[PDB]
Amino acid sequence: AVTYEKTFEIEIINELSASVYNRVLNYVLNHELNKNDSQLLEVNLLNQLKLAKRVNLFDYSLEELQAVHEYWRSMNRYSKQVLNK
Amino acid sequence: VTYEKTFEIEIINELSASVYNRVLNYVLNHELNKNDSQLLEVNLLNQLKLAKRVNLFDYSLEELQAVHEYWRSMNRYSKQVLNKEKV
Amino acid sequence: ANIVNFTDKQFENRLNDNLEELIQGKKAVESPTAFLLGGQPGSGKTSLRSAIFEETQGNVIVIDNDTFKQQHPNFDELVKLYEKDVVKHVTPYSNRMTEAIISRLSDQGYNLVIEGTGRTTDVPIQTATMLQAKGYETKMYVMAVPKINSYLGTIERYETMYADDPMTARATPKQAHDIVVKNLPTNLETLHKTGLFSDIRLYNREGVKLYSSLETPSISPKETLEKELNRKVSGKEIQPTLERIEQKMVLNKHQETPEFKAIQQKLESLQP
Amino acid sequence: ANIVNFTDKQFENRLNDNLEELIQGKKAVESPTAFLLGGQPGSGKTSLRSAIFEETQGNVIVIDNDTFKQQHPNFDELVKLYEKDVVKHVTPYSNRMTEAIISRLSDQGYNLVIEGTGRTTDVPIQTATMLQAKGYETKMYVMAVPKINSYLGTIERYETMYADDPMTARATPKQAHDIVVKNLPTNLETLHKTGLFSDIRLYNREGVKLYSSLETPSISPKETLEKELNRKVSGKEIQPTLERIEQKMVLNKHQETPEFKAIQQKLESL
Repeated sequence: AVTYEKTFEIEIINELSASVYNRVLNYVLNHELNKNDSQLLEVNLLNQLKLAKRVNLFDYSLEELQAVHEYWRSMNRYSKQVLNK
Repeated sequence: VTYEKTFEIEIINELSASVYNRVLNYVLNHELNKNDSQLLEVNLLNQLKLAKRVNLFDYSLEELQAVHEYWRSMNRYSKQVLNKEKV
Repeated sequence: ANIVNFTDKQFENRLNDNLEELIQGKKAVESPTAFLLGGQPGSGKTSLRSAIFEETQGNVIVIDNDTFKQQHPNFDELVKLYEKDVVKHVTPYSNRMTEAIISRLSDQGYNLVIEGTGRTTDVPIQTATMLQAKGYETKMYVMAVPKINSYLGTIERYETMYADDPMTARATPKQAHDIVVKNLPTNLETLHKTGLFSDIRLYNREGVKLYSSLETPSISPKETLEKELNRKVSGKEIQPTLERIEQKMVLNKHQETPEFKAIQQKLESLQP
Repeated sequence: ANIVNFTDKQFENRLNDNLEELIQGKKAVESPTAFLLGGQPGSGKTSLRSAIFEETQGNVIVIDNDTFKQQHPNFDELVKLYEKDVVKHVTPYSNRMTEAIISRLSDQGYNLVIEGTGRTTDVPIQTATMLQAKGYETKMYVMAVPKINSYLGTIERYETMYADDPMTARATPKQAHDIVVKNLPTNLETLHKTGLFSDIRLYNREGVKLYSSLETPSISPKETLEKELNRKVSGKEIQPTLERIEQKMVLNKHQETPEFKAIQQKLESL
């Protein structure tokens, strides 16, 4: 009970979000930041991404999926600026 | 503290309130379950709450400029996701 | 039905979220302290927040009326309807929310920072009196900044906000700035006389404590503030600010304005 | 060796975060089930994930090897040295991480979904056998999509990823797509004969079940899959996709490619 257009959006989201999340996780870990310290810019960002990823994309409308896709495009851009001072 | 950082912080606080309030208003107006992180707009609200827990007075100027960009991007993003109509 | 109004339920739900947001990471204490801020628009009062955050070791809640204006349930509609003059229409809501928050938080006993300009003596007197009745020690920290620097501050602020969002940026009417500059010195002496504040301090843009009634109880805050407000600023000092303003106004395509023409004229005269 | 290598501590820190993320909202069960996926690149295996998420009422963890590649501890340095050819350097890490996660999660009993193409039979047989030894029931859900539609899908996926990030976007070799298309039918019959899978299913992009070995035990998955793979797609059905891809390629400035030119002709030929 799904559409190709939405499942295609989900596939792209899954690949993009992985890339963005990994970039932030990698920095937090190679930098020995306390993952339990939300005051740190990078950890706070990591926690926001964790919250964003916990969702079930199969329960979103096409419009919502396109929004999630833009969310990750925006975080892809943002994470690059935050990590690469 | 420097005037440069202080000014950056003043701008961040004004912009973040604008973005957060837009999201809060939408969530409340649409009677969305604030405890349901699956709802796209509520998930965003919760991320914004997380963003606001930080102490900007502990950040370097570079970190503040990054925070400032964060709010610019969420300003842009929120305007897009807040799609549903109604009072 | 008048979009300017809102239900008590709408107010309540917003009040609840505000309290949840504000108390996050803070804790009420046995003997709370409240810091009433003062200073004209553009004077950089956020610097005062920094000093107080340090003094309270981070256990303080900042209450800022402006952060609730766009929280009005019908802010968007009011913005299209009243546009540029929308602020006066959401102030009833923000004033009501600000007082509700102060009331609820002071009932508990959290340390508080109350944003203000010090335009009047009565508002802080009533606020401090109410707080003391709830067991609070009440202080007053004020920015002491040359009127030229604060005025320029209001411009840089507007243009910077405009760059982030043309629809969210709102200029500080000059009267809003000038009236405070005019009232403050005398108002501070009047406040000093009440003895309500355990300490009244003046801080410059750099965070330097210029005066403290606690340290010199026989010295009025008036003269010290007037001296800084009227201090003549050199070509330098403001140059960096003028440059930052120019950069933003060029970006915002606001060159065709008296402000801009004045900024460039000044900058040109400051060249080697 | 050297930078392409990493310490056990770096591996561990990443494994722990991966596990933390994957188990969120999930719970181990008494009789766990593992769903091995199959289908050529571009077929749209995400549709299988939807069907399985539904079947397990959401209590299932998806293990996708690709999501760990950019997690290599020294990814940044590796990229500066190899840029677009960095993939081969981090695959070993991803492979090890994937096996570590499957091992840990299967030890605990979580229902699992294992991303795969079914290009070979040895991999799924090996996985299924290992899992059954841990008390798992094993199924194999596979996409049955016309080769022309999946091929166009690999192109659209690439162009879309390119639009998102020109840096990391990389096309799917048509050879990799064609090799799966060619071997999958025969491979499923081979897997059918092992009896390792309680049910082998074929699905289309809308999540419609087209075949089930559990339901038709004597019917091989082979012929049904071949029929779909070779089905002639009408211009009416394909035109929309062609135009959508065409427009994305123009935006990406990819008109000077055999792919774009072929889409133009196949399109103007309508």
